[PDB]
Amino acid sequence: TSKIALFDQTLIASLLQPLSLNQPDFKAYKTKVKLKISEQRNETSGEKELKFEISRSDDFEFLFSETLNNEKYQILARDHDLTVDFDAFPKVIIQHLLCPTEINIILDAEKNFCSFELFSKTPWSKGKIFSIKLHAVR
Amino acid sequence: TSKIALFDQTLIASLLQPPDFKAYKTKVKLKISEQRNETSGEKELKFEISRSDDFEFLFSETLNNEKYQILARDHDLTVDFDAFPKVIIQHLLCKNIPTEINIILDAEKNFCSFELFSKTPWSKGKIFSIKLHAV
Repeated sequence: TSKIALFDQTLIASLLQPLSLNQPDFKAYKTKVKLKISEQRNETSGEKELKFEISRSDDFEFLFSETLNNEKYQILARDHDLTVDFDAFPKVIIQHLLCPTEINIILDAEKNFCSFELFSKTPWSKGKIFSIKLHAVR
Repeated sequence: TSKIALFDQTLIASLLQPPDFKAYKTKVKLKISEQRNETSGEKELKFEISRSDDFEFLFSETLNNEKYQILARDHDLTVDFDAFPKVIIQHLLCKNIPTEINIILDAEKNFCSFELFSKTPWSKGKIFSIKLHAV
């Protein structure tokens, strides 16, 4: 309705997850993941929201999302030293990184949440852009 | 004697100092060298900052592998101790005669933070910061 799709593509990501509840060591696989980025209006406040949704074509049980408003974004920008404002944020990652880039998806052992992480390698670092905690769509 | 110069250039830096900061663009000489610690024999990386006009402006820090590991941990560096100087010299300090250098002074000028940046479309792009001490 108010929802505007900004990005909807299948990406190659590394999916990481603990071996079990008691074994925190990760197992890692390269998997194809659908990433959807959209903007929408919060129904109670009318303010702009940025929604991130991750799914898989094979695994219907794999559904994670997070909606960011300007306040939530400021926390993210603060934690990852982002300079870009809330409105410019989606445009930059879409035009410069999502279109060398690495995506990591780290699952909870209970699969209640997953950390969506984006990287742009430098000659001296992994070049982490940001990580977003996405929650299971339940 | 054991000292080997890896870098010796005049760079443009922003000198910041305190309650709030005042900032000026200043020319600073940066010297990077490798040397042998006299007591241990281990390799050391030395960073020295000076100015031609201000003789009182003298700051240095010597990093060994252990000290470097702390720096790499604090700034998510992937490059090893031996490759570190080459990477910064060849990719970031080569273009300075989107690289920016900040030098942040102590109010008492006992120490200064030497910070290196490579701007990205989403961030300032801090590479690292080294606390240098007054010589």
